[PDB]
Amino acid sequence: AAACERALQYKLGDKIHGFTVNQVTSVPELFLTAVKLTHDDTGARYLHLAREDTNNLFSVQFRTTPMDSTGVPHILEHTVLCGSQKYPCRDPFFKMLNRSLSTFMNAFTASDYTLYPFSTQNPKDFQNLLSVYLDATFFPCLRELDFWQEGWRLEHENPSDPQTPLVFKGVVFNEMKGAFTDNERIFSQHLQNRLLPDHTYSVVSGGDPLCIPELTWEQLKQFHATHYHPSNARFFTYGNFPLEQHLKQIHEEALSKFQKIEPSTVVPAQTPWDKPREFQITCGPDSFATDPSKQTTVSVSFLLPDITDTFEAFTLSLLSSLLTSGPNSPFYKALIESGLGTDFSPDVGYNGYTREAYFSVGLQGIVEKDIETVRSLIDRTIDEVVEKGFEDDRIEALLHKIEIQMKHQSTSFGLMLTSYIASCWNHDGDPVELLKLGNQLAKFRQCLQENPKFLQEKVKQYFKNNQHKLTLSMRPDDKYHEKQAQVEATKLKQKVEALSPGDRQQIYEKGLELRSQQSKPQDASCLPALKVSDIEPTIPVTELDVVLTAGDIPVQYCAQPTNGMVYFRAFSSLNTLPEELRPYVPLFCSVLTKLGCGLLDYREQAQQIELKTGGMSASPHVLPDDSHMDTYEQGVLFSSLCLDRNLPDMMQLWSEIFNNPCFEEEEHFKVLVKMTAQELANGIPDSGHLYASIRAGRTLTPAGDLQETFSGMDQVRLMKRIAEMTDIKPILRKLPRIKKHLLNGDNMRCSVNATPQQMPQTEKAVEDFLRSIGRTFKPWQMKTHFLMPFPVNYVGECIRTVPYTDPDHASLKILARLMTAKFLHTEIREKGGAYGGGAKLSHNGIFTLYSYRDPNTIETLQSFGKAVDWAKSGKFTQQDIDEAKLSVFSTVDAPVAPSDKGMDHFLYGLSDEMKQAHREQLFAVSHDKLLAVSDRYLGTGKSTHGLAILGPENPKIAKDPSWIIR
Repeated sequence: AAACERALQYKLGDKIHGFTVNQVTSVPELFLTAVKLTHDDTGARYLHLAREDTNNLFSVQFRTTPMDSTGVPHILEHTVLCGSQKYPCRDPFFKMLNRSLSTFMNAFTASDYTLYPFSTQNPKDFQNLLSVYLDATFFPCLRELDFWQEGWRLEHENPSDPQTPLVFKGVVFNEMKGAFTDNERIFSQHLQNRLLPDHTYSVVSGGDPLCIPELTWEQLKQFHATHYHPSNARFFTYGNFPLEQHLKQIHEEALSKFQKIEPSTVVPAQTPWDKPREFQITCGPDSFATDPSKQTTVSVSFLLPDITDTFEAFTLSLLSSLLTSGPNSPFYKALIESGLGTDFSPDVGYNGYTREAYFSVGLQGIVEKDIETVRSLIDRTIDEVVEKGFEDDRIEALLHKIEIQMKHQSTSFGLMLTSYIASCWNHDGDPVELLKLGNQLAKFRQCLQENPKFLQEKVKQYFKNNQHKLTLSMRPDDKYHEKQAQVEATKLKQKVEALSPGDRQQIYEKGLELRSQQSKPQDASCLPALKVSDIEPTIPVTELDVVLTAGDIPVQYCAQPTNGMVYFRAFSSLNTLPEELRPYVPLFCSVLTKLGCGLLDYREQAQQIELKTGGMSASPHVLPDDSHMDTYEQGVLFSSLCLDRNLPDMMQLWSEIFNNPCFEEEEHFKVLVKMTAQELANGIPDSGHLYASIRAGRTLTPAGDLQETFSGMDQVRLMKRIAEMTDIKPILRKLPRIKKHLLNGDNMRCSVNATPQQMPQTEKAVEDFLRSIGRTFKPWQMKTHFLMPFPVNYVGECIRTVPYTDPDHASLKILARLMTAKFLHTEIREKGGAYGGGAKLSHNGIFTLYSYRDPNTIETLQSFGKAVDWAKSGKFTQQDIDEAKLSVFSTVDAPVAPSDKGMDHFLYGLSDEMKQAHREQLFAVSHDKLLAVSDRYLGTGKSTHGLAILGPENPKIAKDPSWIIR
């Protein structure tokens, strides 16, 4: 009845559709049985992980070893998703994204391999996506004009005017422009290139913008014919679906059409250096920093063995975690608390993506005069670790942390396994040996108990006696990007001058045909698709029981197969808090569990947290009510995790944090605030559309204003202001004031997710913890421009609509997904040139339009206006509504892990009755209701708009009196 029981029936030497069973291993700590097959005729390798998890995942892996910095596997990865032989239609990937019930569908290109994974829960959907993926990777139409669109091409500044000069355009070209505006990517790339300068790791695999136009269409076709051959492929599947169906599809669709080749693609070993080296590089000065003399980053890197010998890599990874993770690590005490820098260097710790892994440590944010100081600190610190070793409590904490990651149940487990074995498997390693974590832990414990200086000899061998050291420093130059502009313009002129007028007319005519390709709406009916009849009408009910305890705290217990894990959550309201202290509540949540409690200093507190729990965190949440736009819930979520046996210790930790938090530890507090502020400044681009949509919605609902206070740009500006204060004491006095309003049991509710066998002891520990603790808005329009020194823009427009329980809400959600799939995607992405762009509908009722990395600004809002006119126009078919329903049900029915089932009832108070009502409204939504809601809410002048833009200077915006610039 189970998956691993039938999977254990595969005997060695069995022939199944051209494959041969080579190895079957039971992995009891992961509740799975691994099966390794190879195709006899082609030599393709297959690893199947059978586990009773309904979220089945497929992935295929190709070894791509580039020998130049042209970016050929990255552009080829983009090009294979544009069309294949059996499905000649345009863009099969994104079209199947709206014709499937997938939960994830993407592709990855690492430094030396490319990986194409997908996951879904429906077996027919699995067969459909498997056919589209096999066909996309192995038989693409590799049309040259698609290569001109996705890769690089010459194009006029106005594509219709052949007398303006030609400039470079391309998707990957601007991807690499954005790769080398990032200082961290320059540092990481140059570090990897300098440490392994012999072979494929010495080049920029993503593409050097000055070396990208050397790639021709014929070179791309040869690269595809050489590397995307099934003899150079690794196939991987995970889940409970029958293996035989997969093998029948793989054989009958792809592998039968090829014959055996011998890939000459093995990456040779790096020859060890005789002497350490130093290199100096330069980057672009960051504008978020305020001091220019404190912008130097320095690192020291060590070469470690190969990933093939699994054991030694596991050992050195544990050693690297012991050396750099947490305030009890030697390097934290030596570097962070020295006050020389601001944070660790990039790629800090163990980096096992290359063939030979490497260790890195260093600082960023130092003054250039302190480079030799840092190098001496690292040398002296290594000497102290050699002489003193590690204490046993930290080793136990590390082994307990790895045990927790082994037992924890995620929703994307198969994705974690394929990413965790891809690197070892890529270099002819045994992927099954990485799965047996219990065996390696046992051997590690034995190796420590037999030799007390085991870790001391390992740090000695790989740090004190390893001559393969790389010291690399990076300091910015104020004129770097003008040099960059000069060299790209020089290659531009060098390539444009050699073109004849007939060549230029060929470029112009291809440009007009390309623009038509980007404009003409095409048919995608040759792709397979699911119907609404395959969507389940009702969901299985989730069982809860609320027990009032001690003497009025509601506690929600949900029996779940969590595999010996207990997840405890508590949510405390903020309704009694004075309004002056609201903006410092994220800071309060971010430092509360890191400063010490009772008789424990911050080092001992961090040791206890890492030794007993899986992590304890606090974060502010604003939970809107579902039936009133002007009603909301504000609060703080305390969340923790522990193994079954360490539960009373965890609740004792929570009691000590609730009754005696250490608000007097000032030195470590200054470190934490400067680190949090630096992290917030580094994360602006990846969440730029999030910050823009949150700013645009501040003036529409009270909940929006509070969400801007807790997590908007206000929080970043506040964190920077606090991080620039020289005297931190007036900020530190605010923390007891918040503590006396939050850490009590007056307005509290709790949740527990655990196995039913553990439940009475858990009920006792929580009931023991609860006894141990103390006892009309009118929206108005606003336009905001953050003048940011960015090369791309982030635009957000918010529209006020109905809440969740309103019958029009489900129709609005369908309309939002419809507009995203059939208008905004083509216009903003293909035509506009943005990396991401669409429309979303939130639970509170804010209809948000967003753009991500958009080179335009005014045209984006104008395309939003043309999009709402399109939605009112009704120019969409019934099949488009079917695709929108499919995508929405692909989103709302995404799998939930045992640790958050059910979280919606605990946080937002939506019952199963409410979810079923909204599900039947999503079923009953029709074309006329979509027209009705489009003319009632999204139309111009019917509701209040809000706009916000993060991006570079726009002179026309500066002359607009209706805009406020911040």
